[PDB]
Amino acid sequence: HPAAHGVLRLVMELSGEMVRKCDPHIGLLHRGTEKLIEYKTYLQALPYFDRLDYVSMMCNEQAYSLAVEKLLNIQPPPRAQWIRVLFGEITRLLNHIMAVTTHALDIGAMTPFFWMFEEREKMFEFYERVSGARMHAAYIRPGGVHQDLPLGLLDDIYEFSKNFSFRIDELEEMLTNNRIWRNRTVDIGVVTAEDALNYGFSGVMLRGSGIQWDLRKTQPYDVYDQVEFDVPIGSRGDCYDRYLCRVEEMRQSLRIISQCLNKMPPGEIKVDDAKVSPPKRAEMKTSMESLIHHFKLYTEGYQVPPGATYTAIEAPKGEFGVYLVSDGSSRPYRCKIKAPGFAHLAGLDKMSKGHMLADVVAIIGTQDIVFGEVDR
Amino acid sequence: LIAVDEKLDITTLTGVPEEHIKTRKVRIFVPARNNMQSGVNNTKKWKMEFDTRERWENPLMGWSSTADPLSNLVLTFSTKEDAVAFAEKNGWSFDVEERKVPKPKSKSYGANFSWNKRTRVSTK
Amino acid sequence: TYKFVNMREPSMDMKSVTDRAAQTLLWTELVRGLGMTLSYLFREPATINYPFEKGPLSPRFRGEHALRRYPSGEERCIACKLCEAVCPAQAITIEAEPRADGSRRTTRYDIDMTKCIYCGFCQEACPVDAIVEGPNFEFSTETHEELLYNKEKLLNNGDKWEAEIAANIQADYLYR
Amino acid sequence: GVRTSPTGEKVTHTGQAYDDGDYRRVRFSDRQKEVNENFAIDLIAEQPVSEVGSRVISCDGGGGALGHPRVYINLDKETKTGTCGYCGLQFRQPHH
Amino acid sequence: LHHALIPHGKGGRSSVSGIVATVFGATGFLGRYVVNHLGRMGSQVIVPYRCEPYDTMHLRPMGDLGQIIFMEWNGKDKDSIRKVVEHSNVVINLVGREWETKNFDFEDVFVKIPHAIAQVSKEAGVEKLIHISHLNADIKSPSRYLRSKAVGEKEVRAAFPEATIIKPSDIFGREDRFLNYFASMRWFGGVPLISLGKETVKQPVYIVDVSKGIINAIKDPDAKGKTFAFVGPNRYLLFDLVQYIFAVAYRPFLPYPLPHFAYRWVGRLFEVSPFEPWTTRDKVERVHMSDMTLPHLPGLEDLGIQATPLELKAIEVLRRHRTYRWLTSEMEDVKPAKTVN
Amino acid sequence: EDNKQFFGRHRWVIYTTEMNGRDTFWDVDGSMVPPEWHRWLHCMTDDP
Amino acid sequence: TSVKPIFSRDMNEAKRRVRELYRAWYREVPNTVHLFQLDISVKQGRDKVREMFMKNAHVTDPRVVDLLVIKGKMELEETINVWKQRTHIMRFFHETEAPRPTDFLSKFYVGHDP
Amino acid sequence: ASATRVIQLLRNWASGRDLQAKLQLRYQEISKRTQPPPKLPVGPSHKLSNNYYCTRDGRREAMPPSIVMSSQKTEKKAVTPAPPIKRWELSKDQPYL
Amino acid sequence: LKKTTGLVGLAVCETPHERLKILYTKILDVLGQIPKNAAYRKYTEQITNEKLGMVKAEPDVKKLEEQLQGGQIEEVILQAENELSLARKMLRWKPWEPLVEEPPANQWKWPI
Amino acid sequence: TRPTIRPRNDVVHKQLSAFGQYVAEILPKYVQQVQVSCFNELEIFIHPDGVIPVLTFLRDHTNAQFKSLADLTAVDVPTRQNRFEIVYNLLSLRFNSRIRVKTYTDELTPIESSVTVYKAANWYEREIWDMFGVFFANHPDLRRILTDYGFEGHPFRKDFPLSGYVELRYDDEVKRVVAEPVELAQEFRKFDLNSPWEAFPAYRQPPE
Ligand SMILES: CCCCCCCCCCCCCCCCC[C@@H](O)O[C@H](CO[C@H](O)CCCCCCCCCCCCCCC)COP(=O)(O)OCC[N+](C)(C)C
Ligand SMILES: CCCCCCCC/C=C\CCCCCCCC(=O)OC[C@H](COP(=O)(O)OCCN)OC(=O)CCCCCCC/C=C\CCCCCCCC
Ligand SMILES: NC(=O)C1=CN([C@@H]2O[C@H](COP(=O)(O)OP(=O)(O)OC[C@H]3O[C@@H](n4cnc5c(N)ncnc54)[C@H](OP(=O)(O)O)[C@@H]3O)[C@@H](O)[C@H]2O)C=CC1
Ligand SMILES: CN(C)C(=N)NC(=N)N
Ligand code: SF4
Ligand code: SF4
Ligand SMILES: [Zn+2]
Repeated sequence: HPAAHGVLRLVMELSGEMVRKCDPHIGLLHRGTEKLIEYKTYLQALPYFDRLDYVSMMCNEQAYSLAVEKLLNIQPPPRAQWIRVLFGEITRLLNHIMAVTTHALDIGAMTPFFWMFEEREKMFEFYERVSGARMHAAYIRPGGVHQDLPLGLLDDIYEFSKNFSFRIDELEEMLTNNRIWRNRTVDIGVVTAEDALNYGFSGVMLRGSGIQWDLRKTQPYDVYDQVEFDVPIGSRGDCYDRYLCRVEEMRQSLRIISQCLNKMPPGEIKVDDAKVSPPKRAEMKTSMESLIHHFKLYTEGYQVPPGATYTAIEAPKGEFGVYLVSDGSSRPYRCKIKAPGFAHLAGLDKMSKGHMLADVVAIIGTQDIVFGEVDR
Repeated sequence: LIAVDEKLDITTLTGVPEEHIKTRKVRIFVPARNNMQSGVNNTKKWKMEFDTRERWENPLMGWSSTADPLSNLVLTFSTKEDAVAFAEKNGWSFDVEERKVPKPKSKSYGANFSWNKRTRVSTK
Repeated sequence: TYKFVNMREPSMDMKSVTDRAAQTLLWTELVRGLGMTLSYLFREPATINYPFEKGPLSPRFRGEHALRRYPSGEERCIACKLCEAVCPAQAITIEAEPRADGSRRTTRYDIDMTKCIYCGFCQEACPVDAIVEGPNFEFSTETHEELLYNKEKLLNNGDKWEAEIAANIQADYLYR
Repeated sequence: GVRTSPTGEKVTHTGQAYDDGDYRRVRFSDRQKEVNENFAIDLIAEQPVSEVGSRVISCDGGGGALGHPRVYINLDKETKTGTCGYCGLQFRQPHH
Repeated sequence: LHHALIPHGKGGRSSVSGIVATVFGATGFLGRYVVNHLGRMGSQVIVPYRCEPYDTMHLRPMGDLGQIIFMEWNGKDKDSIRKVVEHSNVVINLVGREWETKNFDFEDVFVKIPHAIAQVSKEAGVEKLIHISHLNADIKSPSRYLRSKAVGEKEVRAAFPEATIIKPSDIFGREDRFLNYFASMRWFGGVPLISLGKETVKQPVYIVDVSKGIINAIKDPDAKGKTFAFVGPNRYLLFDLVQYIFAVAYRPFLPYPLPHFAYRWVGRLFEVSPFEPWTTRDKVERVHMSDMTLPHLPGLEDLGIQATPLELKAIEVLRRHRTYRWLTSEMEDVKPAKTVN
Repeated sequence: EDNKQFFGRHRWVIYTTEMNGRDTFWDVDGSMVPPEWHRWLHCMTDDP
Repeated sequence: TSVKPIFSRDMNEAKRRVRELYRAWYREVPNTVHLFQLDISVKQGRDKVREMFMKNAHVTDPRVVDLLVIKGKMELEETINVWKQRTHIMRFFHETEAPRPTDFLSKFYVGHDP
Repeated sequence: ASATRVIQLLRNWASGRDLQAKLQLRYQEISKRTQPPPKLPVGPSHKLSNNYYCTRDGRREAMPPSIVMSSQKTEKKAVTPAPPIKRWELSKDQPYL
Repeated sequence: LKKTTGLVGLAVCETPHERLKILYTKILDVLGQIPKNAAYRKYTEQITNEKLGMVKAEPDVKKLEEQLQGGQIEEVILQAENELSLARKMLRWKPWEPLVEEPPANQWKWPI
Repeated sequence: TRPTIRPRNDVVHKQLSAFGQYVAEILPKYVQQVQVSCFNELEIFIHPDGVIPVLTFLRDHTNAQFKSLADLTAVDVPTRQNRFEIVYNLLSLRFNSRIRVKTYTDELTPIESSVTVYKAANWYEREIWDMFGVFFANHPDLRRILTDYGFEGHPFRKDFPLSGYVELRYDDEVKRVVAEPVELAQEFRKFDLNSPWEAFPAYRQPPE
């Protein structure tokens, strides 16, 4: 089905066109990411996270890098942290664009989809410039980032950020006060605060339900404590409120992008520890110890002290978490991936009580499910 | 609330095919130290590996193909008793080799310059 | 800090009541949406004329793989198998032996392009810049078998794209 | 230079050539066998021998950071030329 | 055996069975089944095709990478035949059409082409040749189809003395002619039968059984220069067979006797179609002809295959011809037809 | 090249009518360009 | 003592659960054949159910019996709701597997299998 | 860009915003594709003295988790995982949309 | 007084202080059936007496919310109800008894 | 200033230790061990039958309002007698904190389902069952969630091969997808990566 987001067998019990029960069948995109991570090294497990939520790639990479760095008891350099935050907010803009435009497409509107996907094309150009791949950069790595920014990336990002608020305003002009969209998305899939908390909803779901909670504000990571932004809060907990929250999150991400561009510091882009991050090419080709460390890091990898950690970040779709268990070897012993969409899709059945088929499509859109991260 | 005298058997629950349950003779052992290195950190924990099966050459690209699902499966156990218990409760056959721990050696630098013994070295 | 997205109650003065009633009857916001769509119609399209126009790329772009050579013509690879050991998808198979002149070269070097994830770890782990991810990205095929490259195919690709690969390496290597 | 097998099939630089009675030659019918003409061993043999007046020399493959890791060749053996094995380049002390 | 022809693996999709087979006319019913069986074994298969490459797309998923190779050949081109049979130790011949076209006739597709394939196969030194003939291959049959079949069988035996000649009775399956031809007479009102079909006896053979017999004939060491007759387990009168076909299809059955000359005229009318004809005069003759009994020839039970009865597999074919009313009806609902034993 | 066009359409190519042995009057591929002009067209650099 | 049982405690009640599950499967083969448009007979389906039940006849641990009947009930409820397709129901029959010989001479002929 | 004066006014009044002020297409305002060579910094640990890896070993400072209480081995005030979080202050930039 | 609490499904309570006093009194009554030496009883009774003192001392709602440091009054009431349910369940569970059973020999060892 | 080494939080460590002592005192019947990792992550190891009491306490207690179930997973450790290790991650929004609760079980011993405490536990325990084989006693609907219909065996167990036992393909003879024993074109190349030299002496296990 076009409205199934690719792979979703929703077994619906309709009585006419009302919905009696929804039984989401998932696993059609289950590959075995956790088993493969168990069988792969720490460096080789990064692209797996890069492909979990294939709409927030830098966010997944940042979560994995934070987990591994916490286990390694190291600290990325400030410039690397600032680049991480900047590209995380760029990825948040990408993800919110995708979510809003896909929801509007499911409802029936497509012109904002095309406009904001042209914008997504520009942001993918930024991704390809910084890393070399349009979608799966594999740029954020444990211990910092891979390479430094090119000598025009900041200027081009500034130009894009300067010419994007008009695009957001154009998107709002088509849906925000439109009566058809308001009828489609108002008082649809209302979820109470206590129900959201118990079912484990996170991020935009909680904010729409009214919960004043944001990971970036409550448990800051990287340099998120060094930037100022506002957290949108809903009042009614419906699709329209969640859409407004996502648009305001786009605007606040523009704020954070401007702050990062103004406050970017100089220095290195990875931890100055050749036993964790590989040395530069010149050092590798001239220094014996650097060559040894490069060889060992790219063949065996870096050991991680034994222990279990659970780190979570405010990914654009909610709380994205990694529970990593290491036994002192160079490859992870266990890696559980808490995707934000898993609990939301579990709670899809509750939200679709008394609604119709179109309302169920709208509820799926407002839940913003990516089945790559749902199935893992 | 039942007794625990009876042996445990999970073959009917693991889902392994009867062929790979009956015709498999795993090996329990502490891995031999890699003779190319003097480190002994890999001779601490017991291993459990399966018997080697047929490997042929792919008609195209000449790659090494296999038909044994458990070819790469190697389990790590803290002790021989744990390894044996796991093998018994999973129903495979097992062959257990005891650990080979080096015996103490009496080293003395003064013996390299013995007055009359043959241990005297001719060079340094 | 937090902000309320939707907590603004409407006014109730007669002027605003009449304005809202006129909006309800005369579809003002619908006409506004029509005007926005008409403006986008009268704007200029952002479509390039492929294949006569190609989208922008970067010197760091990672596309079709290749094996490079020294200026003397000798192969760069020394069969160190770092790319094979670091490949996340295990798409590289390497088999080597001493050459007739005693050089440490490769006899088998296979990349399964249907198994590669195009991540660039092989070119970053290469100590002699032998394996590279070249700029070519239009190498689609009608059959599966042709996407299983070997040493001869990769050397041919390197010879064909040597100039552009060298230019990209020159432009990017200072960041590495 | 590409050499021809007794069955007319081009031979690669690694000595690969299907046997006359090998069925796998059927894949090349109506198609071509991918063989590169340039041979690295032939080219490096065609390369000359550098002659420097020092017992120890350094080779990095040329270009600086764009070459291979730098190694040192000891040109004390006068009966043969010291060969940097990363790039296969020969060096030798002047006999004159 | 060559080092590359030694069998390996556990007989799977990625195994090596040591069989390199060129399957002529593989773009058909028996051709597709045989190619699928060879690919399932894990053999090297060469499929010479003269049609559009689109019509040969269904053969791609039947083998692993590098196992199915498609080459273009012409029927009257010994150079192309040699090109496609140069590197194979098994050659399978299934070429044949039930109608005569403007360029190819029964003589051409059943005598000249099989003889050329056998002759070129001997020149290339192939170890095994399998050739498909018909059970009712009579030198003086009323059907030119069977006449040319017998002539070509003799020519193939003369050209390649070490051949295995399979003589199936009649193939029924999903893509078959037999059951589909009998069940497609719903449109033309009633069902015309010659002498009400009380004089014709047939024992059809299952397509999977024929394919497995062809496969085992390759692997059988002592079937080098033999002749096999593939027949089903039960012999049916034509009237009872058609009645059972219509009962399984759940369609009204109205059989009426049509005189032989009128049926011949009708077959003459239907063969004027430039496309594949619905029926021909020779098709009518073959339908009317009874299946000959050849007890001296070996069969499926001798090769090692148990014959599959019609009743078990009659619902795979005829379920498509039903309507929505009877689509969900089970196989056990219709009683088996009376046999002649 | 025409710098007055927006970025992306400021450089274009008209393919040859005959390359090697293929009559490319209509069927034109995106990879017919040599590597250097490929780089220039894809804008990895600025100097042709 | 002190060992937590999954269900039914002793072996007699576990056998009762097995019989209940067998009855439930037995009264479902005609519906499975009708709904999925299978080419098999109802008798063949009942025989296959009997075979799949009998391949665990050596189990003597009540907890293993309870887990087996739990999994069987899960598979039964997957079939009734038509969550499975014809593909899985026919996967129960191995209709395309090549006959692997079990005699020593043939196994020696074919390959290195034990 | 390149548009007729009539079309510019038509779009501007139809859209309600000055489109030429913030165009959605790039016209020579982007960075040049060819840039001067860069020089990345070295880092904090590229010193030639007073730099022993023992004093900057992040991995080796990790310790096994502290055992607060194990079963194997006044009036205390009840405690909490952390002091209660403070109420969020309403935004001053845009308190209400 | 306030129109909305800002949380979906959290209705405004017109009688905060009476409901808080009743809930805390019920909780204290439940805790009287728990053994004196039980560690659970002392802590929750202490925190309830600390919280019950504030409501009986400050009639202003906003200052009461500020001093309780538990969010809005409706959230405090919900927490009190959850605590009452938990106290009843604990009286049913009786978790002040000694440990049920020590783990196996080396159960929590890591790495292993 | 040691830019390479991550900073440490003694204050948060002390707070977590105090709260661990508090919960251990409150629930001595089930809580067996309390640990605080060096990166400030409180961890509680309890008896398997205490799941419902401990989780209900940590969810509804006034001083511990862990109203959000962050995650629920399991870890397979074949050497241990109770191989499966059920892990609950809880988040307290009121106190802005996180906690972890770990229980142990094996293939046959059931663990009481926590769906009556957290609703996400429904799908989380379905996933745990489908991946490891741990059966949860009182569950509204327990069945496979991620694996294929009719899939045999539990994939995430450490004794389960990476490539599985069967593969899928389309067989034209039967006009349907068929399942056949796995047969890889290229075998997965297992790499022995562990170095024979001890890395971290701090974690050295005593030779007894
Ligand atoms: C009721 C009667 C039927 C009504 C419905 C049918 C009506 C048909 C009317 C005629 C249709 C005109 C079709 C011809 C258009 C050809 C255009 C030309 O470009 O064809 C090229 C040449 O193609 C072939 O050489 C010929 C195409 C068909 C030419 C006409 C065929 C005969 C027409 C009359 C047939 C009989 C008509 C009556 C019976 C229908 C193909 O270009 P192509 O390579 O792809 O493009 C490459 C990509 N580019 C654009 C970037 C370069
Ligand atoms: C010739 C063709 C003209 C084409 C006109 C094009 C108009 C613009 C085209 C875009 C419109 C297409 C999409 C419209 C779909 C939605 C339109 C719509 O909803 O209108 C209905 C909307 C009410 O719906 P809701 O407000 O959503 O109700 C729920 C409230 N919560 O309003 C209407 O009912 C429209 C009714 C027409 C208004 C008539 C007013 C005129 C009355 C005064 C006339 C007086 C005459 C007699 C007095 C004489 C005195 C001397
Ligand atoms: N099915 C039956 O009724 C029975 C058939 N047989 C025999 O078994 C064999 C296979 O039968 P079946 O599958 O039903 O027949 P098909 O008509 O379905 O298949 C014939 C095949 O031969 C090819 N072919 C036909 N004419 C020529 C030609 N002039 N030159 C080259 N290739 C040609 C066709 O390819 P393309 O599409 O490219 O033309 C096709 O792949 C035949 O020899 C037949 O006589 C025996 C007993 C019963
Ligand atoms: C594949 N993804 C992510 C979709 N949203 N797909 C869709 N058809 N809407
Ligand atoms: S790009 Fe990555 S996946 Fe592809 S061959 Fe290189 S290392 Fe392997
Ligand atoms: S990393 Fe480079 S030198 Fe080493 S084996 Fe790979 S291509 Fe050859
Ligand atoms: Zn050199």
